[PDB]
Amino acid sequence: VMMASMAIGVVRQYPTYSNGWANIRAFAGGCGLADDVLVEPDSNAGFLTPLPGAYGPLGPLGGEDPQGFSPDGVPDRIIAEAIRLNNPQPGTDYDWNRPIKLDEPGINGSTVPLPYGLDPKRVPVAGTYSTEAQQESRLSSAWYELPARDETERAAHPLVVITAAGTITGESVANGLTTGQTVDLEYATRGPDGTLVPAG
Repeated sequence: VMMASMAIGVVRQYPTYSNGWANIRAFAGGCGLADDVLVEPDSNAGFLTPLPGAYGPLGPLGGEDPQGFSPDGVPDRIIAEAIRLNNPQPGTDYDWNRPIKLDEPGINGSTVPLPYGLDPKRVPVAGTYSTEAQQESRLSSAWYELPARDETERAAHPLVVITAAGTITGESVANGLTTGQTVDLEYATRGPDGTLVPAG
């Protein structure tokens, strides 16, 4: 049971990091998790550019009909990848003790502290948190573009990331399919005469 429990992980996790693949790679001069863990040096690089215009109420992520999505709807001092408590804790971050609403609304009239070092003067956050008027909300962005087809960047960019908070559904490994609110993204293609069709 033990042998087949540790011999199935090496097969299910191949490639990527496994306890028996790192040791084999160690003969070739490879690290452990320091190789199979990608890090983002500048966390505000990318941020695909929308093509169209006529977007007044919110940024180009509010789309044409943002109903219920306000630039300043975010609860009290939420932080990155942690639960902010009232009393302190041993190894907290700097985000545990910061002003609730930073001044100088950046690009979207928002005064919300952004995580990961995303400068608010370039990142248009738009959430749904109302203390009094709980109306039903939905959002649709302005067809953010996507890079080229040469696949030389598609091999090195194996992700499209959206920084989000709230109670997202997602799907993890330690918990499985978690339920919540739909936040997914839909892609498109240029099938008809210069027109994107939403499918997928």
